Amino acid sequence: DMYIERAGDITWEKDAEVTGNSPRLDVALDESGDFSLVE
Amino acid sequence: GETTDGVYRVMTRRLLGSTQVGVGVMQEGVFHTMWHVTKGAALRSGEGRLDPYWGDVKQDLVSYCGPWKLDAAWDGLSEVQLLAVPPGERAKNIQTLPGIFKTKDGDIGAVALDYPAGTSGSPILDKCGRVIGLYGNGVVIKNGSYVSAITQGKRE
Ligand SMILES: CS(=O)(=O)c1cccc2cccnc12
Ligand SMILES: CS(=O)(=O)c1cccc2cccnc12
Repeated sequence: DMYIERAGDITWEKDAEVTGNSPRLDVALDESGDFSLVE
Repeated sequence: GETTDGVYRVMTRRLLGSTQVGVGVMQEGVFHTMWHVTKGAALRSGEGRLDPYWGDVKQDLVSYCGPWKLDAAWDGLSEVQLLAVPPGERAKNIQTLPGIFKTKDGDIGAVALDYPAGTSGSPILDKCGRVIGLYGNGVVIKNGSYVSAITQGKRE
């Protein structure tokens, strides 16, 4: 049995931690909604 | 039930203790999450009930109480923020410049950020605070790290 609990407002925060790269990848999406890498 | 707009944790008591299986967005009276989080099961909100209204396994999305409301899109140039809601941890905004998933059907934004599986359904926002998609459906690249699509539905 599932239930929801509020966790916060949806707002942009100035001076949030900036991280993560921006990879450009070739991908395939199957009928089950699963992504895979194409080579 | 709590109808207030905002980000919510999706919990289950079926397994050991109370486990967080995902996250979702409440907006305009509709709850938005990823299909792999709830599989479309009914949701409890206090004394109230949330029933699925629309869902699609291929897009990996589901909406409750009404049709999908989120229609903002990544502009393809600007940085965004993942409003990550990890299990047992406080909501935290993380800024990043999305990459790209290139498919035979067009290109989709992607966020290279690694969080526990129970963070799936956390919203990705633009500078105006608009939800441009949900985090949690992606791939594991050549070194073991996770890259998520910025998954957005369609507002009918
Ligand atoms: C209730 S519905 O027909 O809109 C629906 C759609 C897709 C997936 C679902 C999974 C469970 C329950 N219902 C689901
Ligand atoms: C391989 S996995 O799908 O369990 C997974 C791994 C790392 C990070 C994830 C973030 C969201 C959802 N799932 C994630």
